[PDB]
Amino acid sequence: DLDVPSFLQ
Amino acid sequence: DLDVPSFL
Amino acid sequence: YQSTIVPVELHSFEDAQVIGGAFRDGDAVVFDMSLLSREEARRIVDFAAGLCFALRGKMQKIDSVTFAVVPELSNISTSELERAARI
Amino acid sequence: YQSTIVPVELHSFEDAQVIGGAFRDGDAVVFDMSLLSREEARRIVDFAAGLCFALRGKMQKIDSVTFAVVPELSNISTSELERAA
Repeated sequence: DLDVPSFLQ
Repeated sequence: DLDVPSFL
Repeated sequence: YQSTIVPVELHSFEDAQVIGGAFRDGDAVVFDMSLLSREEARRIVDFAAGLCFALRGKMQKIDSVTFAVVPELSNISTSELERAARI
Repeated sequence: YQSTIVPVELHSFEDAQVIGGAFRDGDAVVFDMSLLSREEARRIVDFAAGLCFALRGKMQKIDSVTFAVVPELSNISTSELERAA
């Protein structure tokens, strides 16, 4: 799955 | 192969 | 601050330069990855994460093939990004 | 003399925050990817390329598992990074 990384969420 | 991208 | 929204259709992988140039200039960028391979799309998200981190921007996933990078001082809504991307 | 070179051992993509913080502060960073898969290492190099583009920095490959990001106007040479690594 393609997602925004944890540190930018 | 792991390299610095062309534009850099 | 009020930012322009630059839509980017990534026709090839060398188009990360277009996202970088517009975002570094203080523009919000909404980019479509539907023309890229799965591997290339992963590379673009990682590169955009780097741009975003360096300039303290905001990153968001609009859909499976659409992401956006928004400057720190800009208050751009999800609906405004969706309209610019024609979603 | 005593220029700041920040060493970073990567365990996952999330450790990219450490490279980003130091480089954004104007420090050179030398990062080791020997604990990562080749796919994870590719992700780190792409993130670091994003950092470099944003701040007009320089990126260099030291070896198969070691890369460095250097600020635009850093007074550090390749040999200084090699010695630190």
